[PDB]
Amino acid sequence: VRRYGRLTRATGLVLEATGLQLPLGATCIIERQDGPETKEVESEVVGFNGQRLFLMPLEEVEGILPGARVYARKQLPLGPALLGRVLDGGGKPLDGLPAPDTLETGALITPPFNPLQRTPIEHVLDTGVRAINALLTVGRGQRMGLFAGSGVGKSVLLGMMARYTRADVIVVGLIGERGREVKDFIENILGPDGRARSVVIAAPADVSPLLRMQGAAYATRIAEDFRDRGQHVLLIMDSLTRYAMAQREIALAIGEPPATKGYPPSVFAKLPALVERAGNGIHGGGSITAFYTVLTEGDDQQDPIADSARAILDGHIVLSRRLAEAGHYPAIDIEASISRAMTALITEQHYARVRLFKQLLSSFQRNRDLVSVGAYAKGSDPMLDKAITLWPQLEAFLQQGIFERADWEDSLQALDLIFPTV
Repeated sequence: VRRYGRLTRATGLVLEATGLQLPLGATCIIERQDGPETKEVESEVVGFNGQRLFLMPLEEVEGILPGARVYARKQLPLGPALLGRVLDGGGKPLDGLPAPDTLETGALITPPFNPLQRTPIEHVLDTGVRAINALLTVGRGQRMGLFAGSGVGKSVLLGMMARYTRADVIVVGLIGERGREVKDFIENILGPDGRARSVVIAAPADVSPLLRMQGAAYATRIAEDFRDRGQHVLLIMDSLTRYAMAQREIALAIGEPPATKGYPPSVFAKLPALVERAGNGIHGGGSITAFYTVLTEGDDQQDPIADSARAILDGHIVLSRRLAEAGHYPAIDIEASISRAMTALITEQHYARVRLFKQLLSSFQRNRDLVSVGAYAKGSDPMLDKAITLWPQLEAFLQQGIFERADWEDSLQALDLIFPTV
């Protein structure tokens, strides 16, 4: 037995149901009769505003009859059974295998650690990426952003980290990415070794904005669960840009007006609340380190999503167009990226070499527009002499092949040889 309600109006995307009341954000089911049988169509309460129950379908609604019945009916699969699997925001398998054999589930919500109980970032996370490990050290429990436009190697970089980072588990949220790129990322970027050590939640661009939202919430809840079992997790969220776009579509459909770049206020309450769930746990246990991607429109630090992102993350790695078109991969712009936790994580012997790397790096690039003429009479500005001389070595220190693993030790060992006397 249940407490029904019924679908009164269906004049647009948002439906209206009467004789039922559920809290904002809740899975309401609308019945449609396929001849004699009965099938269920999922919807989500997007507003119980004193007027009626507003429903937004996660599915196709063709079939539903006027005054169709509606009722409530959330839990989701959680645990080791998720490893090597590819599910959607709801947990439905997307890889062909049968739903994970649970025996343990959980609400996608669940309260967060007080920003007090979290253990402070004190350990380095081996990203397996030399440039990051050496010049932008990432701590365990750090929240990083990856800023890149299309076509610069963002996906391939996420693939290197998903394959080499020294974590217990990797959970990848592919929110709003195009279907063929999702498929390509799972099959060609991650491979069989990357898949086996991770959990991939896919909610592609062509899917319901609600499913994309829920998809981001689900990958995060899974990382939280692994964290609660004492596991050190690497959370890859691709992309905050799409998570925000999803929220914009949902907010505009329910009347919320835009506040900034056409984005409603609620979008800026959703970003912080999402990344906030990542970060160290009460240590003795596990942690969550994460990378949140942000799409750059030909380089723009005016874009609100990007601006907002830079403000709540513990640093960020910028991928450069010019380094990409020039064959420089990973296309990491070291001058434009930073890691807040680095100096606290690395010895001064190491950090000294880092500052020096940045120095010789800058002096050679701006000056790279004046020496390709003959105007540079080498012998002056020793900084530049020790710049181009070591250049070929540093460009090759930065550059890393897709299947080359740059260990932490390997990275330092490599930096200690290009720079000083250990």
